[PDB]
Amino acid sequence: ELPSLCMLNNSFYYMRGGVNTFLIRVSDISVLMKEYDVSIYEPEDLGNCLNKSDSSWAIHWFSNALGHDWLMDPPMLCRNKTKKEGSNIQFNISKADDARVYGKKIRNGMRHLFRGFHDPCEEGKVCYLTINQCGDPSSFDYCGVNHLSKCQFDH
Amino acid sequence: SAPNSVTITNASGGLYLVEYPEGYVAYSKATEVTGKLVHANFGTKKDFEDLDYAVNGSIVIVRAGKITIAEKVANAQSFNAIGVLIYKDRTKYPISRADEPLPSIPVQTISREAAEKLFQNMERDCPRSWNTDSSCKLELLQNRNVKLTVN
Ligand SMILES: *[C@@H]1O[C@H](CO)[C@@H](O[C@@H]2O[C@H](CO)[C@@H](O[C@@H]3O[C@H](CO[C@H]4O[C@H](CO)[C@@H](O)[C@H](O)[C@@H]4O)[C@@H](O)[C@H](O[C@H]4O[C@H](CO)[C@@H](O)[C@H](O)[C@@H]4O)[C@@H]3O)[C@H](O)[C@H]2NC(C)=O)[C@H](O)[C@H]1NC(C)=O
Ligand SMILES: *[C@@H]1O[C@H](CO)[C@@H](O)[C@H](O)[C@H]1NC(C)=O
Ligand SMILES: *[C@@H]1O[C@H](CO)[C@@H](O)[C@H](O)[C@H]1NC(C)=O
Ligand SMILES: *[C@@H]1O[C@H](CO)[C@@H](O)[C@H](O)[C@H]1NC(C)=O
Repeated sequence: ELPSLCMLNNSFYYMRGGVNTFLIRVSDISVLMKEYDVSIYEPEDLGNCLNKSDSSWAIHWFSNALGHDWLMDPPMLCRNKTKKEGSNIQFNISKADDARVYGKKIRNGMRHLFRGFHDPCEEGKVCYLTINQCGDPSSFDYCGVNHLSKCQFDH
Repeated sequence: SAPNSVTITNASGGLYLVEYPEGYVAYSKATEVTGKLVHANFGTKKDFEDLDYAVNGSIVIVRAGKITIAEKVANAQSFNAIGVLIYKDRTKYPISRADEPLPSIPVQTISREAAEKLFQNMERDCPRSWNTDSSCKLELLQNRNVKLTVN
């Protein structure tokens, strides 16, 4: 089937695809750099971002649901599988400089996927959308019962 | 047996994992410190003296180089820092040994990768006098905090 989406509150959103669950956050912090981390130029490259390769399909769909153009848009960054921190996919959606237009599109994507989406990005500052697969050390305990319990899943 | 970690937190928007550093560590105990991150150049006595911004209750990030790391952490603790992050600069500076006396706060060595990932979330350029990379920055502002966990 198609993944199901629910937002806990303005901070934490969640996707459920197959057996896997991915945390989605929007904030002004980046822990990835072009110089050190993996750039996703084409959908195949997503098979470098997740602990198991197959689950990357869930990311693929989500990308296209946001409006990401795999042809013209900036590559998203992700942490390599070999690294032991976890899995972290960044979309640079800053309301500034060269990502402004792109960012808008992604936020519009969110508005269609999460009814009641809250835009935390402040104008002129840096802003990011981050995806962490649940269970990896990078999602911490944000995929536990105290969070996913009081979120109800749909679609 | 939980790995040592450096993470960044915003104002309650979440915790983001920067690095699991395999580098050398000193434990006073298995500790978890959280606070503002602040640059102190080489961590010498004069470096801390010349800072224009508060060090107390803050984690200091310093470069390896002019003095021994024990002196760096002794100075940081002398100015009431709660933890020390040490990263290695691109130019290696020889250590010289002056008069020194006889580790309570956590001390974690991080890759220059993690240092730059922290800096990109920090503000204010480092003085040109330091002769260090342009990625260097001084203060973690915007109510952000760094969380160092040493097990
Ligand atoms: C996610 O996306 C955002 C937005 O695109 C990025 O943030 C910008 O990153 C770019 C590229 O590094 C920065 O562009 C540079 O801007 C400088 C002006 O400084 C302004 O912004 C800084 C913020 O640090 C303020 O401190 C300062 O007061 C200014 O307001 C310029 O000096 C640079 O010029 C360079 O390019 C010209 C050609 O255009 C060269 O000829 C010059 O010699 C010079 O080298 C450059 O344009 C920009 O500052 C960033 N903006 C903000 C708001 O941070 C993020 O970096 C990106 N994140 C990731 C992880 O990729
Ligand atoms: C979001 O929910 C978590 C717990 O699920 C809570 O601790 C946090 O304060 C909430 N934040 C906002 C902005 O609603
Ligand atoms: C991931 O890391 C391994 C070894 O560290 C490297 O060979 C591989 O090319 C990396 N992946 C990418 C997409 O660069
Ligand atoms: C540093 O000391 C001053 C004393 O005036 C105090 O107000 C401040 O809160 C201290 N900083 C921290 C981070 O504890």
